[PDB]
Amino acid sequence: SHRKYEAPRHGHLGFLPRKRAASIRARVKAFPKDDRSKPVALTSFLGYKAGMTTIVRDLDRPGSKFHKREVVEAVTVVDTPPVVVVGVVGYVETPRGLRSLTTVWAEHLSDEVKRRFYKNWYKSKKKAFTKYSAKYAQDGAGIERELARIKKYASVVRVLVHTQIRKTPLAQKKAHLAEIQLNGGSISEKVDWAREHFEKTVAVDSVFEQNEMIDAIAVTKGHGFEGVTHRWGTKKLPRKTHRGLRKVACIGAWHPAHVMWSVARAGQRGYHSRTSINHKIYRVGKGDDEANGATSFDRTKKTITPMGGFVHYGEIKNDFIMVKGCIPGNRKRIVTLRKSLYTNTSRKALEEVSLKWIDTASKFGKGRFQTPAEKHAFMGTLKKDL
Amino acid sequence: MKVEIDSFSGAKIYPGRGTLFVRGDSKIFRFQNSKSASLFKQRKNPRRIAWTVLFRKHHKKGITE
Amino acid sequence: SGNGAQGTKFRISLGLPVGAIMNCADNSGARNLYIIAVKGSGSRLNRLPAASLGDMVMATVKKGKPELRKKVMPAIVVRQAKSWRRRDGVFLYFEDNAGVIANPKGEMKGSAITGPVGKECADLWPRVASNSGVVV
RNA sequence: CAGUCAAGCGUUCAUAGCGACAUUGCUUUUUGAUUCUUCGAUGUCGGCUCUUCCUAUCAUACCGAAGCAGAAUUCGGUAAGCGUUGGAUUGUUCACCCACUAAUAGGGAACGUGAGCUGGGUUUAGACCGUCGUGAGACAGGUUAGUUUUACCCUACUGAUGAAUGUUACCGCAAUAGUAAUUGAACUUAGUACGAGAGGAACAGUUCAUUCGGAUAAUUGGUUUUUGCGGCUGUCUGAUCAGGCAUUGCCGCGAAGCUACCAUCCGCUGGAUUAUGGCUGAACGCCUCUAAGUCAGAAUCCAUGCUAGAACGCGGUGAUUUC
RNA sequence: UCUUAAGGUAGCCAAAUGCCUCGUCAUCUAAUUAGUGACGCGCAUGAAUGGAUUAACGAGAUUCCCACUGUCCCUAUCUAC
RNA sequence: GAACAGCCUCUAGUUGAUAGAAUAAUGUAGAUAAGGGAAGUCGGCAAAAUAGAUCCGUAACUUCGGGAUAAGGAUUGGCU
Repeated sequence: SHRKYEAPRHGHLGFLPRKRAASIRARVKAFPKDDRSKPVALTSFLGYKAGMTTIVRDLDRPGSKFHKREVVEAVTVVDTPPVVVVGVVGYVETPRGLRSLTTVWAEHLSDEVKRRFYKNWYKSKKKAFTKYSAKYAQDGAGIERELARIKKYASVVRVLVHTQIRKTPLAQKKAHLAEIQLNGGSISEKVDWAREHFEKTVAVDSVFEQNEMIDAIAVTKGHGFEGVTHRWGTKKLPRKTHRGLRKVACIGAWHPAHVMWSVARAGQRGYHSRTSINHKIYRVGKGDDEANGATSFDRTKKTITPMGGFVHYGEIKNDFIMVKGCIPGNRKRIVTLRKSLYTNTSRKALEEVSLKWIDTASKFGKGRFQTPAEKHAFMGTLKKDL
Repeated sequence: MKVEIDSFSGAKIYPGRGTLFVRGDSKIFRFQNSKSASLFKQRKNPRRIAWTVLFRKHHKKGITE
Repeated sequence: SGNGAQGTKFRISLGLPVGAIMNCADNSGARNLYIIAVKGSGSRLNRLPAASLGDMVMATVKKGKPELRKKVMPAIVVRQAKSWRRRDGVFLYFEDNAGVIANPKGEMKGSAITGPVGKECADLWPRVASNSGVVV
């Protein structure tokens, strides 16, 4: 017989399987559609999620009850030191999809980017791209040929880049290597751009501009094996339930004589690849700049890093992006910032955002002070400060 | 934005932090955090709580004012 | 509600499910208001219709004047006591949950309100703010 | 449950909406008839939980018709994409009220679902009553009390490894499979169109909700074995200190971690179509949206994106063992 | 006056006894097949097959109210094994 | 401490119950929880709240014995 009372199904069947992602670093499954008229531009950047903080800004929404009024908003800080271009990839389109015909690398490769190719780096002869470097060191001995191949073929061109893990305060020393598609001009122009930027370091401001609506692609936080009650948000069984209550009671009918794929079951929760769209860039801050967290209303010489540093992460001594809201992934995790795949107006994407105040109080508890100057101003002299 | 003071502890309350409480007599008590909010609900005296701005003022501590 | 409520309301942390008894803050002769339903509530299996500040609910008078007792009347919640967040980032709560008897149009039955009245309720219901003492 | 005919009803007018006398069917969701399977046993009522399916569509999308001026309605088409609740009484299915709602449509899946639960009912043994019986006892009559067992196997499902594709590492492609968003209100249009008045809309725009989903922990709330700091009782260490024990001794605060429509963020836009309305235009010199051809067009479909990656689908690239 | 002698008295009642039946009226609730109070041609109540009542008592059955709460809205977290 | 229960300690006795590592789900046992407060459910099942002592105060009904710790209020340490 039918369900006695209708209720919506628990979970989303389009996010299946709820398995562990293939790696820490989530790849861009699709890049923005190419337009030849626009200049050659990177469509993505790589950052490391440092933490969240608070901003206060004057909202400009003509018709909301909070029009021209201060609003407090959560933001995510992504530490984005400039990424190095090392190599490019050309994709020829075939009746079976895009196929990479060749990959040309740079002359010299960074130690972190070869640590990427290694696993037992210390017990290694570091023989990596040595014969490729020998193939290099001339004008076009074996490199202009590969570039000309990518120009003659390979309607899609992607540049191989890597992160500066050494700049970023983690303990990894192993750069993250990825591709970013060049989405402007001709294939020849894209190859020219890649050649010019070989071994060159691109900063986040060149690709991402303030008040942009971008996407974050990252692997969400892992939570191990989970029961169905939390993994799917099913109703808990009544208290007097023999053999357990954090379960799904009926996992199927008698017929079909199988458990269906759409029935909620226990297993891994989190550590999934996610692509979350329409996050507004609130600030693109420069690393070589004190008063990073200073705006036109606050004007205090303070940096984005909270008092005592970002929890579990550290400091933001590099360039950073402050995006509105939350993003997939946890702190210390590599995230990919991708340009929007469509032109969104929404009257809300177009909203120009001026930050009036950035929180820098300690996140390691209930911090009352933004700067050590303000802390000392409030608390005067301590016994330890003779 | 502006910085409010704790009605109990006398601490600076930056936007978002703490809570606001409206008593029955429509009096507003803004707390920097749950510590001061709980001490207030416990009918505790700020002048008798040692680390409170009111305590230091009553005891002539921090006479820099 | 509808043509009675003035504007729209930002979502307020729900604190008053069905079966809740709140104070009666007007002078209509009722002492408490028991919530039997909420206007504009969604439908979900095994989920109580809950109320918040400025919400119009259907209510009965469990304690008060017998002329008001034993019948279903609209009421408006004016104090919540469950902490909710404004867009300026502040979390605030009253000492008690309280509402006022009103007609479907939103016009109050009483002529005065004791205690403070929430800003969201005042914005939604001009007559409540008209008769209120302090608007927080 | 649906048709055919058409005496009549509908101020006139069979067919807007109905429709008698007759007659043709479909269905197996709210009954029988039969006795084919099961009596070396297929765990029975109802509810709870959860998934999926059907459409005879309650709501929502877009349409055609009206005895459609507007508003609200009513009759139909494509349509199951999406939803279809909260409660008082009853063990109830059913029922019947109170409400909210966009709506509170109907059904199936061994009358789905008991090694999923529960055990209120029925239907063991105790007991009471009424009627019946000489009696023992009977009573789909009432009442009260009455043990709900096992998974460690195979498969299915959910997640997790993994031999061999010379080795090893990195970056990718994308067959196939899944897919998701939903609904309402206020403002404005506008007290305008329409209407004698009473009444009273509809597109574009804005701000927000509802239901759902995926994340996140800046804030707020919650949790406390941080046994972190402090306080307290009894006792013990000879004594203000410093501690043990009280199965985490208790109380306040309590970071971090986890976590909440109890917090916050985010949830895309192109094409082909259905119904339908059209263009040109024969058949049938006229006419005709159709026959050839063709325009638009639904919450439909397929893409775009999103999730997985074929462990016997694939590509590119780096390095490949000096007595 | 008849059937086999009498012909249900006092009481009590939709009661653990009433089929129709979720009886009818009142009350209790926003709403009550529940509860209580009444009514009584009571299928089929009723007088030591004991009737009615009853303070106290009850791990007996039931209804409501206050208090209280994770039973629930709607779940989250912690400890030991 | 009212107390041969409850908690701790002297004499005496034992230190026995397969261990090591980690800290997923689901369990068993023990807890806590915003706002609401039985809306859950056959049904407040389970849990929570109450609780010792002193003082005050204590209803209907009653077989005058009770009901009664009715109900309902206040206090509680240490030191001199």
